[PDB]
Order: sequence, then C-alpha cells, then structure tokens
Amino acid sequence: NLCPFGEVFNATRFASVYAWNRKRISNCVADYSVLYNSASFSTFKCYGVSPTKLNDLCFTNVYADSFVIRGDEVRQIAPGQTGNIADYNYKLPDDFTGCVIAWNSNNLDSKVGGNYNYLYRLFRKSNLKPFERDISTEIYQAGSTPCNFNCYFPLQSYGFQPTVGYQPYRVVVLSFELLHAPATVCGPK
Amino acid sequence: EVQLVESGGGLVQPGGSLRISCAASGLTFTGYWMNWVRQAPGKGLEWVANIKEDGSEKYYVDSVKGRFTISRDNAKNSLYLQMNSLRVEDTAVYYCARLRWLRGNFDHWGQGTLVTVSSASTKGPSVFPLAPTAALGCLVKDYFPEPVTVSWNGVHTFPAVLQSSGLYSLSSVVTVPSSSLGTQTYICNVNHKPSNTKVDKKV
Amino acid sequence: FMLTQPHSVSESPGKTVTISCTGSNGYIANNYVQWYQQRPGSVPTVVIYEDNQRPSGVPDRFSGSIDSSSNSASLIISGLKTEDEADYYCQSYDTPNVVFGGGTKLTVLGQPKAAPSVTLFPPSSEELQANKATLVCLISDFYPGAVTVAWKADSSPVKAGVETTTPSKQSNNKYAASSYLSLTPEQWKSHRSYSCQVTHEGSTVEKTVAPT
Repeated sequence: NLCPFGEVFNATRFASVYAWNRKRISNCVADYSVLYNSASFSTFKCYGVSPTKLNDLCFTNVYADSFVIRGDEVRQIAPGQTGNIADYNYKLPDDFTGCVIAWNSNNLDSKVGGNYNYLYRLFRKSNLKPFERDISTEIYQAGSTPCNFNCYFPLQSYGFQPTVGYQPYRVVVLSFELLHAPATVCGPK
Repeated sequence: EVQLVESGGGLVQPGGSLRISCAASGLTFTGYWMNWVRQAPGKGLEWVANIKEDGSEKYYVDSVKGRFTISRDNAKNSLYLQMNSLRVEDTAVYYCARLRWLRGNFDHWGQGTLVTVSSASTKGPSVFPLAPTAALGCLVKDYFPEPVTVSWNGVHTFPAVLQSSGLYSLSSVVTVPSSSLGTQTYICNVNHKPSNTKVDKKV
Repeated sequence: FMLTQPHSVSESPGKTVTISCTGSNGYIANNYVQWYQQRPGSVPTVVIYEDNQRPSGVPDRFSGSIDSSSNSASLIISGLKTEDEADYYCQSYDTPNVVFGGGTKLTVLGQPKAAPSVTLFPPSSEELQANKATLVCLISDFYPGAVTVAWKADSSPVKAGVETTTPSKQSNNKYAASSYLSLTPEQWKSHRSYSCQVTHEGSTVEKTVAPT
C-alpha cells in the first residue's frame, strides 16, 4: 500500500493558517523521493533527519499538517522562529523531527479583488505551545479598560492578490513520529 | 574509482555551436539530477543547467536560455549540453556534476572542459627545448586557445601568459641530478588538442 | 535571489575561522546550504552538505551552522591548518535554479619568509634559427605572492617585449610566476648578457645568462 500523500499536496482548498488541518499517515509506504525530487516546491527542508535516509526508515505514524501563508512568512515554519504565525498560528517544537515543504500558490489562491478567505491570528495573550491550534474567536483586549479602548478581533485576512513575499504559499509539515509500538510507515525497502 | 570524463571543448566563433558530453563510470548515473556548471578563467562557479533523472524537465540559467539544450542518455551513462548562438561571456571551463539529491551536495564532478569563444586562429604551439642539481625543460610558444598538457614520460609546469598578440606561451621545468644527464633521456610531450598538435622534444 | 560572501578572510594557524554566506532577496534557510572547497587549479569537492553534515574522509575540523536571524549560513573550520588555504563556495537552490556564492579566498597567516626560486633559460638553439629569441625567467615557491619583475641588458633597463604573469598559487601554498622577454636575435647576440631581476619583500633576486 502507498501513503496517500497525494490527498494532501494536490487537494483543492488548503486550510487557513490558524485552522491548519492535520492528516494522520499510517499503514502505508511512501516514496519520500517522489516528494523532494520535484522542483515544484519553493522550500524543502527537514529537521532532525536527512531526507535521503527517509526511505530507509520506519515511523510509527507520520502527520501531515497543511495551511496557507505568505511567502515571506515561510521562514517561520522552523524550530525556534518568532512571528505572528510562529507565535499565534503554528509552532514547531525546538527539537523537531520532520519536513517542511512549500510552494507558491498564486495561480490558485490569489483573486483579482483579493482572496480574503485565507485568515490568520494577529493577537493572542500568549504564544502557542508546539503543534497547538487556536480557533478562538473572542475579542482580544489590548487595553486596560475592559472591552466587556484598544479592543481588536484576533483574526486578520491576507486578501491575496496577484501583486511574492505577500503571495500565497501552501505549506506542508510532515512530522515523523516514533513510539514504542510497531512502525507502519516505512520507506521503500 | 569513479571518474567523470568529458570531451568536446574547443574554439567556436561567435554565433557558432558546440556540443559537449560527460560520460559516467563507477556510479549509476540514472537516478540522479544531472547538471552543467561553468567557471570562467580567474572567476567563480556559475550553475548552467540541470535535467531530471528521466529527462522530463530541463532548467537553464537566464543568460543561456534558448541558446543551450541539455540532454541525457541513461544507457550510455552520458550527459550532454548543446551550446548554440555562443557569445564571448560564455568562455569558461565547463564542469559536469551530479547532485546527490535535488537540494544537496554535488558528490561527483568531472575534470572539466574549456570552451573558448572569440575570433579565429586555433594557432598551434611551437615547442622548443630549454637545455641545461640542474634544470631542463620545454618552452611552449605562441598558441591558442587553452588547454595545453605537458608530460615527460619533480615536474613544475607554469601557468601561461597571454601576450600582446593575444596568444598564450608556457614554460615547464623539471630538475634532475647532474650525474644522470648522460645516462637518462628526457623528452617532454606537449599536446594542444585544439590544434591537433602532439610534439615530443628531446633535451 | 542571490548570495554574498566576504571577498577574503584570514586567521592564524590553530585558530577557528567562520566564512559567512548571507542571503539577498530571499531566505537562505528556506533550503539546504552546501559548501564546496576548490584548491588552485583543481575541481570543487564537497566539504559541507545539508547545512551541517560532514562527508566521510573530509577533515573533522570542518563544521557548519545556520542563522535564519542574520540570513546567513556559515562554514566553520576548527583548529585551522595551512593546508586549508583554498577558495570556498556556498550554494543553495531556489525552485528553478542552482545558486552559488561569489567565493571566499581563505588565507592562513604567519607562514612567510619564502624567497623566490629563479631558474633562467636563454633562447633555444632551434628558436634562434627561426629568427626569434625569447628569454624565459621562471619564478616559483615564494610567499607572500607579490613580486615585481624587471629586465636588464648589460645592467641597462629593458623597456620592450616584457610579458609577466600574475602570481599564481601552487599546491604547497607558495606562488609561481613567469616572465618572458622577446628579442630579435641581433639584440640578443649583440649585448653582453641579459638579466632577470625579481624584488620580493625588499630583496632583489637576479639571474644573468650570456650568449655563448
């Protein structure tokens, strides 16, 4: 059997970076070399593991998390980064084991008026713990006076237009999970 | 061990075409991305093009676009680069290299071929004996373009100088004990592949 | 997207050097960064791949680091040796093109006092019959690589027909260069002798040859 990675990368609508979707990958085999070899991706970096050895390895599960961000925001999907997406949207652990893959989505996700359906969180009382997801839509109180002065809605929009640093970039995070349980996703052996 | 052997460098006129190949031995050349990356004299590395393992997609740098076509034969374990509409700026030693994975290192490289692009006169060297611990060697005069190989089957061959006429000249010296001059015979082998010149001279 | 490197960097033997590869118009840590050494007149070989992984058989002194904050990938050589003196290149890959740095010329200080080795050859017998004469002054094994070559005929300066090579780095880290003087056979045989004079770190080294 093959890991249905196609379901992830070639899906029609990706999540918004605040409600980032997660798919679990199990009981399958993946040609990881199909992924990295493609010039399609404007980013391919893995942390905690060399991609070539991915094919030699077994993992208890693999998690595919996908969302859309701005190109010049990509630098953040990486351990130890800071920023809106790093702090208020998607947080990778300091010690990561996975791969971060990104491509420009302007042809699909930019509209002429701006595509306002891709959203992000701009304010939060505190930062995300790694792999935490916050869809809370309650008013953010930025002022001493209770909103019940400096009161804001946490979620902004990207409003994507064919302007690349502000262009839509779809992102996939593959985290490689090892448990004391039988590995069910392995490379080609 | 694995050697990557290229051929086909030489002199071409502006607007002319040249074709160069890299042939593999000791590695499976099939499953990898193949690339051409050039380096002009006294200059730095510049990636020129690359090609997918199965030939599906080919990518080139902007300044060669439309002018170069990169191709491969997996059966011969060979990589190819057709250079058309050549310009002076293209003058460079052209290396072939294989990247281990698409964003990784170049684990294997070729020895390099030089393409020179300019006016005419693939003019050959005139090889003269430079006669005598003592030193003896050969003078490689008035040639064009590079490269020249000098052999003797402590040898120090020197880089050439490009004269005011526009042609290179090269010298080469080896040192040997004074006692062995009478007994041993010393001959230098000069090859200027552009001029189909191969000369052996006694000293 | 582009990469900038320091033009030159120097540090003493036994110390540690960092050679930076900082990104313009993009993010360097978006994709892996690879490092390539090129010794004079030799093919590039890998020294660091995948930002910080080290190939087998490459000296243990080579390390790598990445700094997304300063937009730079770094090449580190612990406990330097004189044999590390070579040009170093970083590369990375944007979605459609492989991209290389300008290149870094690494120097290992404190290894000088190498005077120039001169061997001087008179015009060949074959060359004279061809109505030409070229005197060949070959200079090798000197450090630092800065020299001025002047020719004399009868201890009177020569102002014509002199072509001198830019000093070039050898394998043994010294420098080699060649100077050729073009003469008509009459100018050669008429004069007493010709001399080749090399001044290096304030010392003049000269050889004199004579028509026999």
